Amino acid sequence: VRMHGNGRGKASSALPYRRTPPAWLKIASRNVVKMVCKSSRKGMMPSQIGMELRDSMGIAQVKNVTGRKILRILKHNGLAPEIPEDLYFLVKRATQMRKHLERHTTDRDTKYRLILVESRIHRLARYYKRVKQLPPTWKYES
Amino acid sequence: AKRTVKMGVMGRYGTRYGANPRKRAKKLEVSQHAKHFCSFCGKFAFRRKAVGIWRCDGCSKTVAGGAYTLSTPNNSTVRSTVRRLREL
Amino acid sequence: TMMSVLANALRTIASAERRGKRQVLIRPSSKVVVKFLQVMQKHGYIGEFEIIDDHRAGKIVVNLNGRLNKCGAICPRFDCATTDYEKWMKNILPSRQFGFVVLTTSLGIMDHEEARSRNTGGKVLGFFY
Amino acid sequence: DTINAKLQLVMKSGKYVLGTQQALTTLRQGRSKLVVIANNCPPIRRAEVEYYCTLSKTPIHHYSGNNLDLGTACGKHFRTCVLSVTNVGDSD
Amino acid sequence: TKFLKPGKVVIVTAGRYAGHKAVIVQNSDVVTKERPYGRALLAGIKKYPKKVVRGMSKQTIARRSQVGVFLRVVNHKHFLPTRYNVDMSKELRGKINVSDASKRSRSKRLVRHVFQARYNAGSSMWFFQRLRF
RNA sequence: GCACCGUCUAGGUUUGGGAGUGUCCCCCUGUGGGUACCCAACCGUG
RNA sequence: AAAUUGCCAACUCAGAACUGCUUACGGCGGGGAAUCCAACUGUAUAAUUAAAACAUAGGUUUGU
RNA sequence: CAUGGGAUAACAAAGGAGCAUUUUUAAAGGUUAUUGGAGAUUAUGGAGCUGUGCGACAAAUGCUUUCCCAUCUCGGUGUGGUUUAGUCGGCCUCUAGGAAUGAAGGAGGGUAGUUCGGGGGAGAACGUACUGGGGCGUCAGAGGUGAAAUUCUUAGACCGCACCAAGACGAACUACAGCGAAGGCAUUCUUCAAGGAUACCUUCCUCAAUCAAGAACCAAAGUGUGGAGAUCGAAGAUGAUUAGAAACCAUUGUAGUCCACACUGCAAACGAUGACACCCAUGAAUUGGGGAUAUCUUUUCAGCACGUUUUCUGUUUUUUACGCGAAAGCUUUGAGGUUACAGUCUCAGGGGGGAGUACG
Ligand SMILES: [K+]
Ligand SMILES: [K+]
Ligand SMILES: [Mg+2]
Ligand SMILES: [Mg+2]
Ligand SMILES: [Mg+2]
Ligand SMILES: [Mg+2]
Ligand SMILES: [Mg+2]
Ligand SMILES: [Mg+2]
Ligand SMILES: [Mg+2]
Ligand SMILES: [Mg+2]
Ligand SMILES: [Mg+2]
Ligand SMILES: [Mg+2]
Ligand SMILES: [Mg+2]
Ligand SMILES: [Mg+2]
Ligand SMILES: [Mg+2]
Ligand code: NA
Repeated sequence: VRMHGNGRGKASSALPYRRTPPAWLKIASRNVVKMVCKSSRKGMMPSQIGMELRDSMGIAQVKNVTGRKILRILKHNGLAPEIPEDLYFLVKRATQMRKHLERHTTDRDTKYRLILVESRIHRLARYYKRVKQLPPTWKYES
Repeated sequence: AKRTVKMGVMGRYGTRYGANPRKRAKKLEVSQHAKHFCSFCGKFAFRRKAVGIWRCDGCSKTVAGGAYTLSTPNNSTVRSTVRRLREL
Repeated sequence: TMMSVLANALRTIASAERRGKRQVLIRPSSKVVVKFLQVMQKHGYIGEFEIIDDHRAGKIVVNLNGRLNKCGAICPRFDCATTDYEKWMKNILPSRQFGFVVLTTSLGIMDHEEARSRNTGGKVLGFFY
Repeated sequence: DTINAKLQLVMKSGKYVLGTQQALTTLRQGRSKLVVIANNCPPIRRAEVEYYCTLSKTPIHHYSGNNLDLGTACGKHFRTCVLSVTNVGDSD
Repeated sequence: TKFLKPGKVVIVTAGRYAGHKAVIVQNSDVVTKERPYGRALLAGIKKYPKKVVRGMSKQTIARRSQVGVFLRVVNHKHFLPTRYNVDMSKELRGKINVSDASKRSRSKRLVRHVFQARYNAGSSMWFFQRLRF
């Protein structure tokens, strides 16, 4: 929306003031942890896991039930993604564009989008290197 | 270190054929001596062996191609056209 | 990107006072903003204000009596020794008889008259009159 | 692509083997659960692997990319013509 | 899975008997120090019966219809499994032995007799067709 | 004008008539064999 | 810390001291500032002309 | 340089599973004082080092757990609400795990309408028209202009019909409309990456704003190499018009115009208005996505589509409030909120010329 563009979208989710899980939610904390851990083992990113629980099990917030975030639960079980989830998606974005630009060399719009995606990667990767979620000497390669 | 500033493989010619003819021949020389991607075997191993003959170092497949590049733009257009006419 | 919450808050109050509004909503809130508001409220330039909790940077609703001609923040927070009070009063206050310069001292956030009486310097936050 | 996500998951947690010869070895045993073949594969080798898969009742997937693309989707720096996952590793 | 069953017809792809059709008698998917590879005991056609046409004597038909047989243990990588089968009875498989030389020769004679009877019965006719390549 | 020279077809659509039995051992499965035609009429043309 | 012990070959390249020159075999570019031609390498009047001539990459026409 | 204060800040560290109970007791084991100094020797114990028990405490997260197998009306309270109560359980292996500010009307990802759009790329087909050709007719002019002529024309022009070819282009619909970073982008179908907006009780946790140096894109003209060349058309030519006319007008006409690749990077590349962020009065609208609840169509991309009313987020706007301005004018789209002068960053200017010249 904002970074690398003129978009000024405000679309987002508004978390509630009342954090207590509803009285009708009878799922225990341990069973939720097994759910997220088995959903990650099924191959879902933390965002996909949360949407699955939200839409099917009635678990609005995993943190409000188990006291822990979904990524934190995966880290405790060692299931956390090696590369952070968003950096993974941007890298997948850049790869898919580059595959497209191999065949369409005249697609200058996708070339312009590619520069933004990579110039975004080199700040996200700088952040993860400074925060040590990524190894030092981690470089994005075209 | 870099051994020439502007002329690369054309440095073999000294000073004796002109900047622009050397420039025009440079691109085709660099293309014709480069390793080209092989759609078979997925390796960058296609080398030219005489004009229009390209042999892959990986799978040893020999292809009839362009004079100084493996595939000409006209060839890609013709391949797409023939595929589309086959699907019609 | 918002860089100074205090400057944003003081700008919003000054606009509301110029328009003659009875109440103004301030967002986001901060400890410095609330401390500044309490200083103005102490001297009677604003009425009661209410801090609304939203589990984030909160909001403040300030009731406005029409006594506040102008309030504003001074950026950057210039250092002010006890000998520099007269310089700042000359530069930014309308008169030597009224108006206040707000300081961040090690003794807390206070007006320049109080800071002078405590023999303490600090950084200038803003002004109101 | 769904197969790319499944392959990434198998690399993360499951067990797999790369190369045509090791894939054939896993097929001769009762160990292979899925065989992925690049569209680059030589036709006779692809026919042989498909025949082994049919005899062993093993699911066979034809990857949309070439061996370079399959190697990249596996997270590898080399090319693979045939992939054989021995343990799905909770994938599917 | 596990299609390398006894009785399954295979085609040998390596060695002197490359291209010759064989039958799996004993399959061995467990490796040992002596044979560190997946292997199988193959009963194979060393010499396919020749084509016989109408108008030849009984003697020459009998001569041309003889089946040659080899019995060796072959690495899994050196033969190609097929979907064709020759039925190997449990007793017949239990009789075939490659432990000793005399047992090996007796087993070869037994396999030759069984294959000759199979050819006479007109069964598994694909197995007795020579592969052309 | 009637004859004769002067006629046969893959395959496709489709009429009329059947005729061997899904069937025969294996030794459940699985395996190995064997059968699922003829004719007509229109396309079609080797 | 075999980061050690023994043997052994071929040539060189430096540095140092001393001591000399009668500058002393053969072999082995003189250099610089410009002008006119031809771009260049080539070829070419065997027996008076080697060039600025011819050729040459390039460039353009014509016929088909 | 010393010392006092700790509000505002700076530096450093971490990235949170990448982490960390005390006290009694006894017993078991394995180069110190003091013996009167000084020189050996010894052994004895302290004290620590482990492990075996023992007593008293805690503990920010329940082991009287968890998981894995197996057998099966009464009180209290208020002037009616509240826990009951009337209308399975017993065994067999392990077990360190739940204590972590919140998720910014800051950023980034996710999923969905297989959403929205002259957004981009690719491919195909379509449409008339201009031009040029013949086929079929016709016969004397046609074209062009203030008027003419250069020009074409019995050799059949012009005109008419149905056709072709080729290259452009995509009318009307087309709007104070949409998309795009800007330059720019209009036929249909099939495709390839995208992008935004919206929706979300999805994920994450300051990752941001703006920028010397540095990099990428960029209309038309121009340059190079290939192709194309229908139309129009710099240079040129000719006919007009003029005192002259190297122009405007007419007929032409080369380079160009179109495509591919590579250069060029100088526009009134304009909103003559840098980017990000906050407040900001009124009325009609408009584009896209969502909430809630009068009309039309309704045998399949259809539990549809549009449309009414209200609301909302995001976009391009319009008419008429402060305030500002030298004025023209701007005004939630600022040029307002500035001498009552301070949100952040950045670029540029300092009378006119010489001159965007000389030199490097
Ligand atoms: K000469
Ligand atoms: K946030
Ligand atoms: Mg930015
Ligand atoms: Mg010369
Ligand atoms: Mg020479
Ligand atoms: Mg005519
Ligand atoms: Mg149209
Ligand atoms: Mg141009
Ligand atoms: Mg050009
Ligand atoms: Mg040329
Ligand atoms: Mg013209
Ligand atoms: Mg300029
Ligand atoms: Mg400008
Ligand atoms: Mg829109
Ligand atoms: Mg307005
Ligand atoms: Na010459």
